[PDB]
Amino acid sequence: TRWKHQVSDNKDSFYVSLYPDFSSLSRAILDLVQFFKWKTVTVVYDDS
Amino acid sequence: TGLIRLQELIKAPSRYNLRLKIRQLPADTKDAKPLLKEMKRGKEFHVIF
Repeated sequence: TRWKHQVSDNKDSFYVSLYPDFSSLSRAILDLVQFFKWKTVTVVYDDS
Repeated sequence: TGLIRLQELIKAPSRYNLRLKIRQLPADTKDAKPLLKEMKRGKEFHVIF
């Protein structure tokens, strides 16, 4: 039920996750930024 | 996981006048030719691998 990062060659296939994947969410964020005609943006995060 | 290994470089434009672009190698190891073509397109000359 929570997002985790996955190793790119992890061969385990017996898991599903209902958290929305952050590639699509980041695409939504980038499209929202591109709608607002921004040029300079500051991304502030908390943990690495 | 490499962005963990280079996070201080990404935070470095907050203190300096450094401009950076960031690109990812494809899942195929032999598919680097579009990435090097994109290196040719933008005319960047300082690549950190």
